[PDB]
Amino acid sequence: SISLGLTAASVAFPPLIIATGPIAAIGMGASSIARNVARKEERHTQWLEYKKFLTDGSKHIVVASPERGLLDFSGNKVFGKMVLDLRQSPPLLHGESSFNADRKIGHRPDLGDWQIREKVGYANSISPYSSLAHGYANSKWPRTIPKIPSGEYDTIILGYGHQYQANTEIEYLSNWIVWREAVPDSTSRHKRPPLEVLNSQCTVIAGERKTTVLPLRVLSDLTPECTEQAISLKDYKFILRGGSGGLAVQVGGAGYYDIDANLVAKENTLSFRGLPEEFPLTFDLSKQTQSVMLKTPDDEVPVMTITQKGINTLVGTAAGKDRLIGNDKDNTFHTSSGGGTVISGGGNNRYIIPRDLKTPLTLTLSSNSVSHEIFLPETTLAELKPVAFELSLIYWAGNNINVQPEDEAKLNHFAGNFRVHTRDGMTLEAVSRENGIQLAISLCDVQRWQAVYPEENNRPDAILDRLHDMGWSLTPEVRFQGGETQVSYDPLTRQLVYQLQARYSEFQLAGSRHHTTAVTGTPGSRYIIMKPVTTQILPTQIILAGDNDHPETIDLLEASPVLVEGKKDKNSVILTIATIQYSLQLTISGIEESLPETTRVAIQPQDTRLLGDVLRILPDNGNWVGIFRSGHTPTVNRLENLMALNQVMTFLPRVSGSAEQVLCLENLGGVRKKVEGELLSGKLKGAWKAEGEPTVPVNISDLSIPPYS
Amino acid sequence: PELLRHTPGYIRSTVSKWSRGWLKTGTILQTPEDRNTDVYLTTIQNNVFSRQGGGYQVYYRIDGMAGADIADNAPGETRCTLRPGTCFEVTSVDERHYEWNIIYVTLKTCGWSRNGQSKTPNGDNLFN
Repeated sequence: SISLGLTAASVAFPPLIIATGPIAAIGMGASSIARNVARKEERHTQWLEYKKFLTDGSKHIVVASPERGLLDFSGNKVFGKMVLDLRQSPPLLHGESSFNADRKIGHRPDLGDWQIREKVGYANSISPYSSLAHGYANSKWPRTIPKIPSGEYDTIILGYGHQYQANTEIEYLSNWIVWREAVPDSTSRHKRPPLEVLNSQCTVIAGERKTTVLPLRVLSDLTPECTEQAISLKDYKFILRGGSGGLAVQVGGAGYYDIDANLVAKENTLSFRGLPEEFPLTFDLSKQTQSVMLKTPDDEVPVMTITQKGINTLVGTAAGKDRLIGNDKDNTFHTSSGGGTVISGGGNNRYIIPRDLKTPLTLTLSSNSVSHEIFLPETTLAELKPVAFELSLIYWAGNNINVQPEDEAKLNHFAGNFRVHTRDGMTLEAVSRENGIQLAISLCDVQRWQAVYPEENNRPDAILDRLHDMGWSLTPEVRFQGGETQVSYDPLTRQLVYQLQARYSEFQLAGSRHHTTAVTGTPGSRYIIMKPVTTQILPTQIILAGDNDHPETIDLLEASPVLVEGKKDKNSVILTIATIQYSLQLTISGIEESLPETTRVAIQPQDTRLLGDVLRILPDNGNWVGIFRSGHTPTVNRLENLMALNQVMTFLPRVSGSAEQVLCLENLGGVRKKVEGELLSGKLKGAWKAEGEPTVPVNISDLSIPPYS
Repeated sequence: PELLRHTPGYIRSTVSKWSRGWLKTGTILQTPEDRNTDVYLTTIQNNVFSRQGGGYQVYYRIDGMAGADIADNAPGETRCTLRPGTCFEVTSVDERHYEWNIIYVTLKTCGWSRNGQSKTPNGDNLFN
């Protein structure tokens, strides 16, 4: 139950990169224990305080979690010159332990207590073992180098561990008649420091996989305590060597870093998210040696000195003004939310910029670069104002990115080399117009757009309509990404092509007055063309592919047609459909340059007519003859033949839309049929006799049918 | 109550991708936590056994129909509601009609097995 309070729920798809390294406490070094010792007390009590500091500094040199693949060397305070080798299956840990010191014999770990006692000669050989200073001049508080369990490790937390020499003396306790290890008496001449520091270094050599190095964060805000702690540790030497998997360094906040990233690795991060959120950062990837200045009152202190090689994924601070300069190679810049400047050198450069920028961010485009992709993980397209003849990302509300080139004379360059992604997935592209360059849409991922705007209807026609609503210039060919089908549109010819390569795909099409609709059919594909909602709709074109094995089926039941007329020409049948008030027209074509003679169109549930049957009856000349006419009779809704005899238990399902069922009893025999019907559930209105005459009532007990009618 | 045993039940579902012969006899299947599984006792004219939707059409014939209560329906249609938490035993699946994307499955009564993942390897759940 106590542990439950330290757990955190997972965050799904973080739109930006955050800091995940531990933050150092205040007073981690030997200054605090020095002040605790500064009070005038017994010497052996002072030494006991120092020894307790060493015991805690060595108690937790490493916490290993191979299940999650994490190693924590933040509790390392006394193990200096640490070297970690992740190349071996059990990682190799080497280093230097802190050790005691005698004014004359030095440190001698190989001896027992009696041997050192004889060497210095402070007690008699008859004195008990309890009278001697246990561990004098022969101890190492790390004791044995800890053994890391074999496992697969990808995150390494690095502490700031120094190796210490504990200069100690021998104190006589006459009243306790014992001999003890004590701190040297500084009043006696000038005695050696009670704790002297020797090494201020660390080293990690990464294996073959991707490794994340998170040094302890010491400059995590601008408070005087954190600032002074970081200024103390400003010369700590970090030596990082990455593998071919990739090395991601998240700098703690202070020290000397020497990063040697593998050039083969695809992505070598250098993240500064650990610094204070509002930190003025000025970094350059074309400089090997760089110092990260910190402005203290009246002075500058190089709180960092980074020497880097093989880095291509600079990550700026959280919300500070960052001046990032890139490299002549490919780069990826995770900018901060405080604005700044992101000069990007040659090669291919990608940029990830957040929303709500506290200051306009300026993107300078180098003349040597080739392509620039801008990702907006938190910005939707509706927040950008479509400015013509300008590539700058001008926001409707908020500070706007100011994309500029290095040279305006070659401003014409970069056309079609500037893709601005968006949280909804829609991708702008810098296409050169006749008298300038513009941002126009070419790619549009329907899945992410549906995710961000779920409530509104998601149909490609509605999508395009909405883009035309906002007044966004569009590319000569625009493609829709995702969905069961592929959609393309050409504004230059203003034509919509939709390909339903999915087999037996149930598809719904509504025409619009703003585009011509093109459909590519597949075997088994069914098009559910509903009642039109607008008039003056541009012509429709559907192409089938008949394989003579599994015929396509076309259903127009819910279209609610009134009059459908046909014509044929040039291996293509042009149909027109007139509803009660709307109208539409379509052309059926084929891929094999021949209209399939097996494809069936289901005009009514029991009226499925083969394309061949209509195909013969329609003349080769360009003349229209009706093929479906409601003006002959109401839309028959059921066609029951009379070969079935006796009890046949006819069930006719209810229907929400029509609210009127028409059952056609058809006789194929030459004998006048006389059926003794019976209503058990439902009501009848009578039998049709004429097209414009109301339903003639007739008794359901007697149903006489003429032959061949 | 009688026809709850003599009359077998029928179900139709759609699956995006089907693996040839991956189903074996004796496999345990389980319905998701739906309110009531709406099933149709007749498919000859109800138009549920007919091909509809994209992909493979998979058909179930429940020999054990008992345990389903009918709902408020217009007199003339047979529709029943099945309570979730039911064991299902898939048997007799053949793909001689592989190009027509038709799967035939035989079912019978089952007990309280409490196991059986219904999501196909491609991720499509059955009994929908």
